[PDB]
Amino acid sequence: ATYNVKLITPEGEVELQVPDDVYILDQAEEDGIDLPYSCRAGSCSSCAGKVVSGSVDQSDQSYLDDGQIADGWVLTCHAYPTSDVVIETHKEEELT
Amino acid sequence: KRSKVEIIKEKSNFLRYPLNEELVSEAPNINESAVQLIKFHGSYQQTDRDVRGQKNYSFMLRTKNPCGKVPNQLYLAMDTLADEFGIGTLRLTTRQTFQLHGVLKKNLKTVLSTVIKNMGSTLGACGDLNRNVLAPAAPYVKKDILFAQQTAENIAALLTPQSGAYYDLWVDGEKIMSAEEPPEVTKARNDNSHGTNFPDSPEPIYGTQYLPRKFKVAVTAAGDNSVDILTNDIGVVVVSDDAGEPIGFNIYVGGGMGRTHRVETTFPRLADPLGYVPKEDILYAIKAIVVTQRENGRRDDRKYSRMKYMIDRWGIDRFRAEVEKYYGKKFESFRPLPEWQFNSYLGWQEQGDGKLFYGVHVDNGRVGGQAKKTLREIIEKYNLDVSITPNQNLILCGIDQAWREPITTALAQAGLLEPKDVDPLNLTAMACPALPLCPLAQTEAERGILPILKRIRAVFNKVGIKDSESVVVRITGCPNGCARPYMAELGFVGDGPKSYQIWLGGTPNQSTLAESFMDKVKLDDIEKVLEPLFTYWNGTRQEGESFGSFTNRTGFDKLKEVVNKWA
Ligand code: SRM
Ligand code: SF4
Ligand code: FES
Ligand SMILES: [Mg+2]
Repeated sequence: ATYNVKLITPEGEVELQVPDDVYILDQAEEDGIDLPYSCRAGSCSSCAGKVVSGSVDQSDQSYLDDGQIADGWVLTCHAYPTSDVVIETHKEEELT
Repeated sequence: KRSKVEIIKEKSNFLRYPLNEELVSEAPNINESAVQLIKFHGSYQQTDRDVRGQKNYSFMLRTKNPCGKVPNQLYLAMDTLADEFGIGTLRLTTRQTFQLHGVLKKNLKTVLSTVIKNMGSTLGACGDLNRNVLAPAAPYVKKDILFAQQTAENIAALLTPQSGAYYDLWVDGEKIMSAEEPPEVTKARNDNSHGTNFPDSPEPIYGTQYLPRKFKVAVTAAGDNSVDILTNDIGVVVVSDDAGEPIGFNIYVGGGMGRTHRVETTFPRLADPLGYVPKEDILYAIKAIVVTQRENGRRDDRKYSRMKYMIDRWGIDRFRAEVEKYYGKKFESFRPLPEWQFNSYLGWQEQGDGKLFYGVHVDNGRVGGQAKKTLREIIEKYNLDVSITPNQNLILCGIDQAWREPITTALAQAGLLEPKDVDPLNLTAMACPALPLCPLAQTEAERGILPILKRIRAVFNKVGIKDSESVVVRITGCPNGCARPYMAELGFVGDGPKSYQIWLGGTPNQSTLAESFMDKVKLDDIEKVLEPLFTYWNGTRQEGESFGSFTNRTGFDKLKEVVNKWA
């Protein structure tokens, strides 16, 4: 399944199509869309975003606790879309 | 500001709590504090990343084996343990230790106590602690080789945690029989002449907070760079007299591989020559250096905690002066050394005492299947002690001449070949484990390197490069650098799901630091880069010039132009 992934960046709304077996960060970069990262292993806050609608499979991640995932935070390097999803990116500072 | 790990250390009662309670809970995993603490006891919780939508927890253990020396009894235990409690393999490492992957939490105590009780230890194999101390792996009886090895063993001993949490957790505080440490070590450890120690602490050297991060030392004899000395926090080199009698040591400081992609403030670094000390001083100088790091290394942000950063920030002269305050005297001038040479120690060689050794080439250090079974039969039948090399190889030590044929035969039946029968690219290649059990991996390394080597040989053939020719290829799944890819003639460093950052400029003797050449080269595309580089090397190198020397001489501008111009 491929989902509509709308990224709310400080620069604009970019809308991309991401497979449910492809990390959001990975697909974004493959298009030409510059997103923040460092470790790309779900172990930090570099790629942090907010889920504002839809769902993701980020069960590979390890940084965020259960409370923080319940609040809709996402590590975009380690997150598979499971629906159409809106994400506000560049939220590391907010977190953090 | 202090990192989360500093607080976990602070509140652990010298690495006991809450690891103690977590080890006995019904969960298959342990909590975040315990995850961090158990590293100090030489174990890492891991999950198998090949199984998705479900976390399969397991623990990896890593041994401590100064100089890579492994007694027969320990080898047999580790081999049995891998089959009974692990996933059937042993993993030889770039620091001369074993790792055993795949151990369930419920069996973890059984396995560490077995190691403890069969002449082994995993204490401080991980953690903010001194790591395995490297030395020449070859069992030569030559005086200065022997002296390198004894020196490495004393340093490991000097920097071993003293708090007792280790035996407390794993063998219920039992006394475990070990050979006595040389009086030299005890005496250096206890010296507080220069305010190095916390004499009221359960950890007189480490204190409550241990070190800011891992700390790595390598020891060698002049000329032998099997240890990749320049990548270490301390490099120690035996200096002899003309008659071969050790007189002192040259010391380098401040090397390290770890870096992070897009964080240009992190970088690999070569260790600087610091100075020379007479032989009796060595453990004093080493502590002085460790204490300087203990006291000054950053504890706010773990990316900048390694000693290489404080040396980059301070400069070597200010660093030296600080170290001398704890050594209580001045370093002498670093003494000139010969050129470094890489030594694999592979094949049939003489110890110098009438016996032979044989270096077993093992791709990636992975010992499994028939090869594992055959090595254990040989090692058991002949009661061999063994040694692990910093290139993830295994040396069979102490072999009678009359056993050469029977051993060679048994190894060949298992497909463990002599170097003449291995592609030279394999002999000098390394890869880290990466996927599936590394939590930090971005891509494959161990599981993809061998098809990459075959691809590189195919490029050589296509270009018309002879099959005896080679380059050092090292691959990691992420930029932490565990296979030391920043020293390679050709490094691939994982930087996306199937892409690598290519590094060039390392040399065959690991005397030079590679530089980032191109980013995000897709696995499928590697020949588009390689074929033109190796065409230009073959076409213009000087007679017998290695690819790394050629690289550094011609420079990146011309190299990128040759690559550009191919596409
Ligand atoms: C097994 C080994 C690679 C190999 O193929 O042999 C290894 C494998 C791991 N290394 Fe390493 N490192 C291994 C030597 C290296 C070396 C090479 C060396 O020491 O000469 C380096 C570069 C030198 C250096 O430290 O700069 C190295 C740099 C790291 C780093 C980055 C450290 C840093 O300060 O930036 C980490 C990550 C960390 O510590 O945060 C890391 C962490 C790891 C972990 C434990 C991942 C983790 O943190 O959970 C590895 C587990 C992989 C797995 O599934 O088994 N490993 N690691 C080598 C184990 C050596 C040992 O017995 O102690
Ligand atoms: S270099 Fe990265 S991927 Fe490889 S073992 Fe080390 S931490 Fe894991
Ligand atoms: S980049 Fe470190 S968590 Fe995604
Ligand atoms: Mg090898």
